[PDB]
Formats: sequence, structure tokens, C-alpha cells
Amino acid sequence: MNIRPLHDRVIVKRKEVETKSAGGIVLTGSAAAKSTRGEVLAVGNGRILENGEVKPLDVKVGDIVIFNDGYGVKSEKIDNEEVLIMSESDILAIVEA
Amino acid sequence: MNIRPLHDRVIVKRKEVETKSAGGIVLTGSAAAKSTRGEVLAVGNGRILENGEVKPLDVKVGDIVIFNDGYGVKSEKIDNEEVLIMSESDILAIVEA
Amino acid sequence: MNIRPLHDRVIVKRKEVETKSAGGIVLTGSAAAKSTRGEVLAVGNGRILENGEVKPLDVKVGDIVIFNDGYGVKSEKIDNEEVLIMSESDILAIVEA
Amino acid sequence: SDSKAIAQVGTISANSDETVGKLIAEAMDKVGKEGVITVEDGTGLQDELDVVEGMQFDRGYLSPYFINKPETGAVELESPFILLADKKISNIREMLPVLEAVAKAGKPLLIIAEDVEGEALATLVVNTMRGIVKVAA
Repeated sequence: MNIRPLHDRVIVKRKEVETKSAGGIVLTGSAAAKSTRGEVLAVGNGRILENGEVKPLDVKVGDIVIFNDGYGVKSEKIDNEEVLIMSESDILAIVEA
Repeated sequence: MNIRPLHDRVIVKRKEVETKSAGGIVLTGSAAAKSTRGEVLAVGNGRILENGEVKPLDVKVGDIVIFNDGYGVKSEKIDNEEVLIMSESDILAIVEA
Repeated sequence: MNIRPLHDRVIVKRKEVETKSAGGIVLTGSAAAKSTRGEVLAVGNGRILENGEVKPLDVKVGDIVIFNDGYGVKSEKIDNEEVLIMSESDILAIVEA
Repeated sequence: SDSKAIAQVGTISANSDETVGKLIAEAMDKVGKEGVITVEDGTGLQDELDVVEGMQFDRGYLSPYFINKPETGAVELESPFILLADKKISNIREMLPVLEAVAKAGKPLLIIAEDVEGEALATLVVNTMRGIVKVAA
């Protein structure tokens, strides 16, 4: 069974916490920090504010992105995997090129 | 006697708290946690914000859904069963497939 | 790979913290302070508020700007460089002439 | 070097008590040269020699429920997977992979670390119970 966000709500999955490679050759050990990048998995319809129409989300299912793991972010286990859920709000940018 | 939500408000019912299956074979005991999944029972008309019209709810009765157990959520005893009451706002996604 | 802001969100890079030249000849050591100036790198599409349209940003890519390094400001490592992320909101003015 | 001579010194030392040198000689003859030997007060009136075989230490089980076959808290995890740590496990129960990894192999599991809270134990109890995973720590 897979999920389905609820408009505005975007389902993502974090990435590799402090992956050892910073400093160049340096194998940076996990100094008690976390990851901010993630992969879009599901996309809610779109915001419904201001009554008039329901604006879509600027993120297509699959995008590689960077978000602000704030309060609004929650976690769940789908098929026994960690997944995050926030509004497009929290999403700041998309890694490309 | 059964209930009737008050537009925007949705009546649901949580599910099994920490069901023993996590880790695969591991019969995960209830380590002092709760459940976030629930099922749709009642659907309020729809939000009435912004005067102009009263937007319907994106959740049909009976849907399997994931929600953020927050403040807006309350509890009551209907026919001697536990039930939850929040706004579509509190509902994050929907479980399908 | 390079980044792509997400409308309203601007990507910038700070500058030289307490650069030694203040008081004129005086080589002002770093008395524990930071910098407020930076350079525009990426520009998000533009605020999307109030549904009607999606207003562009008054800050072209590359501008020299002053900003309020508050909460809304975040940090990230791109190609192994420090970069900040805030909304045009946080930006106060543009160093010209 | 021979056990005889050794028995003789012990004996001579213990104001001519053969039983002693005898016992000692034995102990040495067993635990070896680098084997440890200590003396404590005995229960009965007879002197008694106990010899530990292999690896063992002074730690009992936190999960009394996890007693294998015999009584007295007797656990006998047949062909277990020993596990070593560096911290307690209250709600740090996260580790099921490692756990389920053996639920897989279906082999008993021994654990060691700074400690373990019931949170882990509790679930642990019924797992080992249901026949999910015979374990204890």
C-alpha cells in the first residue's frame, strides 16, 4: 500500500546524514548532525487558500530537494521505511545540474 | 444514534498502536507510543472560509488516512467507541494501493 | 551540481566578517562578530501570495546586498561552499555606486 | 616443577597439612601456570575446590523471564550470536535490523553492554516467548 498526500502536503525521504567526504579526502565522522536533502515521493493537489481555485505545487514527483526540517515536518513508516511530510512551504530549493 | 460533523470537521478512528511486526519478524512491544492512522467515518460539509462559497472536503467517508494528532483533535465516546475529531487541515495523507 | 531556489527564496553568500580596515588605518581584529553583506546567486521565481499571480523578485542574480541574518536564514554546502537561504523579505538593501 | 614437590611446599607451608598442598597442587595442575587461584570461606567443614572452565563472569540476567532450560535462572542459548555494545538500551530499542537478522537465522542471541531497560526487555520477553527469537541479555 502506498500513500497519497493531501494537497500542499509533500511526501519526501531524507538522505545520507553527514556522508564522509567533506574537507575533500576527509572521512568526516557523524558529529551528531542530520541530513536536509530529500527525494520527492508524492505530491498533494495544491494549496487551497484564498478560496478561489487550488494552486498546484512547484515540485514534480521525484525532485531532489533541500528543505527546512522544522516543526511542520513529520515522520512515518511506509512498507517499513522512513518518510517525511511537510508543505511545499518548508521546501527551499531543488538540486539540479 | 450516530453523528454529523460540522463542516470542515472530520470524524475518524485511530488504529493499532505499535503493532508487533516492525523489524520484520520482531514483535515490537508497545514502547510507550501511539498510532497515527485512522479511518474516515463522517465528513463535514466543507470549510466556509472567505464567505464566497463553502469548499467541500477532499476526504470521502471510509478513507484510510494518516493524520497529525495535534491539539485540534479531540475524543468522544460514540456507541461506546473511541473516535477522533479534527479538521481536514489536520489530515495529512491517505493510504491506498 | 548547482541549486535552484524555490520562489521567494533567495540564494546568497556572506562576506568578510569584521574586515580589518575600520577606524581607518586600524586593523580591527574579530571582536566576535559576523558579516551582513553578501552576493546574490540564485533567485526564486517570486512570492506566490494572494493567489492572483506570482510576483517576481526585485533582486537580479549577482547583486551585492545587505540582509538581516535572522532565523529565516539557513545554511548549506554547495560544491563545498557556504551559502545562505532566505526570502527576499530578509533582504534590506543593495550596495551600489 | 612436578606436582609432588609443589604439594610438598604447600603442605609444609600449611604447618604440615597434606590436604592443602594436595589441593593446591591439584589446582595448579589444572588452571595451569597462568591460571588464577583464590581462597574464600567454605560453606561446609570440608575444604572444597571449584574450577571454572572457559569463559565466565559475575553477571546475572536482567530478563529473569528469559530462563532457558534448568532453574536457578538457567539459560542455555544453543548456538547463539553474541552481541557487544557501549551503552544502555531504554528506548534506544532501535536496532531491529540486527535483531530480525537473527530472527531470520533462527539462532539464540546473547547481549552485553552498559545496560538494558525493560522497554527492550519487555518486547524481548514475548518475542523469545512467542518463539519469535530465543534471547536474553
